[PDB]
Amino acid sequence: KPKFLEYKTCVGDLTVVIAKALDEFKEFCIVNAANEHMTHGSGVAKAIADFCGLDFVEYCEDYVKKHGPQQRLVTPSFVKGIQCVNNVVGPRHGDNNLHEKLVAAYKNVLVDGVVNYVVPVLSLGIFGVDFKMSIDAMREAFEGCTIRVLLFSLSQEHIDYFDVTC
Repeated sequence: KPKFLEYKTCVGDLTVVIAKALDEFKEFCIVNAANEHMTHGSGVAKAIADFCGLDFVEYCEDYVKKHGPQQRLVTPSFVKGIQCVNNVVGPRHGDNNLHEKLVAAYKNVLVDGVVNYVVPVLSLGIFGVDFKMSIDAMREAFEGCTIRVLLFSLSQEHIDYFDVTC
């Protein structure tokens, strides 16, 4: 574990992010910005499902079959060095108290025993959410945690905002 919370950033395709995490963390959890049926049909979820492959997709599929929709689901990754995938569902369309719900979503990123995380900016498609709200909520959620977090995005704007709020 690190002595204090440590952040890294990466602006790039998931392949770049994962190469960086493999090199710099060695082992880590990847966070997926999931939906409650864990179907991975667009956005970063599609990228993660593409990267991790059919055993990952089928694990998610089978779990939701047995247990119904989920708001958080930690699965095998089927990729060397990726300790697990933590599939986190943020707030819903029409939800109130978005900052609160975003904070909860980022707190749901933590996985027992895991120290290193690769984390996307959650919930940008949700009515009422913007990346500044989301990154602020992330910082609130992780404050005091002795973990390493690689924040990633395709958008430099996002990481710039992270950088200025350090």
